[PDB]
Amino acid sequence: AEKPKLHYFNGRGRMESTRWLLAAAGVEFEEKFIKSAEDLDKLRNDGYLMFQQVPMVEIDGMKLVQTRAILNYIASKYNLYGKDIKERALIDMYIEGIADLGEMIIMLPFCPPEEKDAKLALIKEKIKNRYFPAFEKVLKSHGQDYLVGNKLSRADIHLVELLYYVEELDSSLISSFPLLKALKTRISNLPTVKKFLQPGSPRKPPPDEIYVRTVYNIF
Amino acid sequence: AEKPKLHYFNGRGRMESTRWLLAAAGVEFEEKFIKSAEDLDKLRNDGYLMFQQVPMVEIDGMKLVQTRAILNYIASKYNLYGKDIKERALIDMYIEGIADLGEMIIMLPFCPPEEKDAKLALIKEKIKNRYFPAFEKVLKSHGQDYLVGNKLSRADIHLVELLYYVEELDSSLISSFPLLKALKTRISNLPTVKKFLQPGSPRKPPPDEIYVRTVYNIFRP
Ligand SMILES: CCCCC[C@@H](O)[C@H](CCO)SC[C@H](NC(=O)CC[C@H](N)C(=O)O)C(=O)NCC(=O)O
Ligand SMILES: CCCCC[C@@H](O)[C@H](CCO)SC[C@H](NC(=O)CC[C@H](N)C(=O)O)C(=O)NCC(=O)O
Repeated sequence: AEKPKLHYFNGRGRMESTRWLLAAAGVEFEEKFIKSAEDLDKLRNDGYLMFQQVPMVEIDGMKLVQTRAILNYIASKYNLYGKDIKERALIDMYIEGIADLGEMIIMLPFCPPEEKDAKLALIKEKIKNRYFPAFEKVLKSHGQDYLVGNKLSRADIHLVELLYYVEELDSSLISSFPLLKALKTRISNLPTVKKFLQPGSPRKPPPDEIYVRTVYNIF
Repeated sequence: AEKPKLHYFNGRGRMESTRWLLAAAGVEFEEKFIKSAEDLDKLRNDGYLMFQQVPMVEIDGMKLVQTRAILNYIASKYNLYGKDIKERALIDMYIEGIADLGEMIIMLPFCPPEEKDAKLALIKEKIKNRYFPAFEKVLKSHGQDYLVGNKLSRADIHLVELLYYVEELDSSLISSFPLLKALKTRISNLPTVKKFLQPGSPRKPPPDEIYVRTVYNIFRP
């Protein structure tokens, strides 16, 4: 077949987790960047977008929208979705906690300027008091190098992706969390991810002033 | 061994689609309702809520939190998740569209009133202009009884659950969507679903104000 093709803005938002997972699985993909309202509306009007939204990924002859469906397909295709129904329960429960947190980080650059610090202090507090404790607790309990099933899954992938973003927000958050740190290093050391973490990869930077109003100059 | 046990408020919210899906799967379940902040703190303190949130469903020895984790497990356990990876992808695409709308419906009672008008307009707009046309098209695309793979999946149950909510909201929205009506009727007349739709089932009423103040009082005493 073809390379998976990613339709999105040139930036992180809702496509980034997929860029990570495909690169983490060692899958070359191509990107067709949505640069204007007109790129979006051509996709909408050509019938590529079931709910009129992106992300969309053309992969194995399907036009897949919705981040979770995109990810679930990719996870399952490349065996990063565990080996049984109980591992997937654990994995889903984990990655849904991550996606809740991660959702707040995606929306942060869109709330009104005057609300930004409030939300950031809220996020930070949720990191320190809810999400990091929960994930440390998981690694602490079983002692293993991976979150689930003692081998690599999408949950380690999505978790570390998020540890990077949290490092960007404030780097003292992971400090009381030894095992989160350790996980970040080990997974960052995997050939596929190491590669994706180097300069020139399809990995995207934080949202900046350009990307933010670009995104508005559509909605 | 035992029946699944649902730990939620006494009402729809984030637990309702699990009630439909287990019902649709023909699975009897018990419900333990959270009435007070104390009930919530007992669950948290027992270490039973991984993110300190509910829904929580005790099922097959596990304590599952996160709606989608719960639903995927049930879905997969009772063969309501399609037969292969590509079917799963259509099911997920379809139900995440439903989830997006459902999220707006779930939050709508905890708006300030100044926001409630617009929010309610937005919900109708999207039902009319995005979601119903999207699923109608799918049904037209293949002419079959079911959304995916021509057998009952979780996608028909979540979508029909939605059609019941849109009817309560405004019964004229579905009028221009004959294929959506047809599905609603056929799914409602499957034994497990028929049973759940009858009066006196665990199916829950629309949120009212006793529900809204119950939830406020539990999280903000
Ligand atoms: C608040 C200002 C704009 C914010 C837009 C953000 O949602 C994101 C921008 C950052 O990348 S992404 C663009 C959006 N997509 C979705 O919301 C998909 C959600 C689905 N649940 C998913 O996970 O796939 C979009 O295409 N919107 C057209 C529209 O709604 O008509
Ligand atoms: C003050 C107003 C409260 C509104 C709460 C609403 O979100 C919902 C009400 C619908 O009945 S439900 C209670 C909420 N649960 C989740 O948000 C789970 C989300 C997860 N992504 C899921 O899908 O499972 C909750 O437990 N909140 C405590 C907290 O997070 O600390």
